[PDB]
Amino acid sequence: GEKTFTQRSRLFVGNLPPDITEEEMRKLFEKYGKAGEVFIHKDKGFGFIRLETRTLAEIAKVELDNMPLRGKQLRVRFACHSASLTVRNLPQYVSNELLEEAFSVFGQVERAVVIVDDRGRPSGKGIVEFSGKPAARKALDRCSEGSFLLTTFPRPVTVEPMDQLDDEEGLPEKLVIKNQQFHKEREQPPRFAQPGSFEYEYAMRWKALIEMEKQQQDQVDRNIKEAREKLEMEMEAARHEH
Amino acid sequence: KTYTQRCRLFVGNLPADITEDEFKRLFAKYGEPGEVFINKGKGFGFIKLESRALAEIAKAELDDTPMRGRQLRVRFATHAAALSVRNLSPYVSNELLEEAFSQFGPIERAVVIVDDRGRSTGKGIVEFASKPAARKAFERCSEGVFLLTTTPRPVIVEPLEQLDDEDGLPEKLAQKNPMYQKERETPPRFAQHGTFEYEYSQRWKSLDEMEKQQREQVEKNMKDAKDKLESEMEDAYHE
Ligand SMILES: [Mg+2]
Ligand SMILES: [Mg+2]
Repeated sequence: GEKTFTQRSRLFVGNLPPDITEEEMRKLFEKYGKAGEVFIHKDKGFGFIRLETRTLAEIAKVELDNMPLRGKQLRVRFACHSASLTVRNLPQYVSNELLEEAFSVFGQVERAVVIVDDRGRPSGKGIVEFSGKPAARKALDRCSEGSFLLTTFPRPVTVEPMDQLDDEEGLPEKLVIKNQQFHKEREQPPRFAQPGSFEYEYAMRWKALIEMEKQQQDQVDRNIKEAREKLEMEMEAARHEH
Repeated sequence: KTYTQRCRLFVGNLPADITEDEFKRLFAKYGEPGEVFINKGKGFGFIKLESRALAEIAKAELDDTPMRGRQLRVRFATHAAALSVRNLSPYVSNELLEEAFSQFGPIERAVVIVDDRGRSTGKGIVEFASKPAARKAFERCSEGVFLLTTTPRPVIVEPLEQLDDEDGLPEKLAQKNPMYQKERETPPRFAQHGTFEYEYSQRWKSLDEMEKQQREQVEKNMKDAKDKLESEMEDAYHE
């Protein structure tokens, strides 16, 4: 069981021929069933196409990612989510479906996921993707001004905009801005710094700062755990009343 | 190139009477099967495919395909030799990262993670062909100082922390714990003013505000320290 014509099945198609038509692009993705939202930018050579299911979009992406057409090699990638939110400070005992139910009060939720580790235990963060931007704006606003509780325990969740990161295409060398700082940084190739050299001293002092920052961050963790446990005891003590 | 650890697919929720040839028959259309392992007991197995492209289609085509009452779970197998590199110069590309770490062993993939605007987040991922190569890379960059650019900022290699943000924690699995059902007794709501919930949820908001205040101050402290270091080195370079 899946949801159809969601933003997660919407593909960005770049490096198109300049004379491309809506019918020409619909014939390209003919194999992958019917298409919905079809956008095409006359100049710049790019557009969007929404396929019925995410599995169909995943197949179309791999089968056409660098397929050459009219001399140019196409660029097929998943389009960025305009209504994605990150939810932290999740309760212990949470689920994807609990988030889908909770955030559905703000608008149509396309997908909600509880981020888990290699052992299946939640990491404390979650993702909530809405159908459209105003529903995500409503959730962001209401959850900051009010206290959104998902479970019996009265611990409000933290709802923030999603910081979208690309760990797939990343930063290719062709895309790096070749400015003065770039050429300065590239004068020296990757190497191990020699003990007693200027670079060695500098790098060891940098390592010291990176380690000092980790110790300072560990201290914040200690302060919040100590304060959290004081509040958790007070909450447990107050329940014995009224 | 062919049959890398990036082509290894994990399949969970396999039926009880699963055979090695039966598991191979599932992925018959995706060319010749590679290394196939099955833990008949715990109901899971692994299968390597010729290419990451074939593996991606197989994952897409089977991620929730039912097989004898069971809803199969097909995901890419966890990379045993994956490392996280941080403190990267914004001028280190995926290609430069690969060239740099290739001196430790053969590399399957090296990526520099970028933000919503394509700018280097200062972090990357290096997936090695072998676990001892990743161990060699981790040991040498921690013992010594590894520099990728002219600026002497050392790369901070750590073993990669793998997080799942596609499958997640579904209700069918979460509701197995009776404490999840006890917690779901109250539905998601907004803490109403003048209740036990409103009083204490305000205290959590203040504690969260303090956590924010502290974390922002730590990054400010680190910023002035990196600036002070940069300034103290310009004076020391002139001997
Ligand atoms: Mg290069
Ligand atoms: Mg799955």
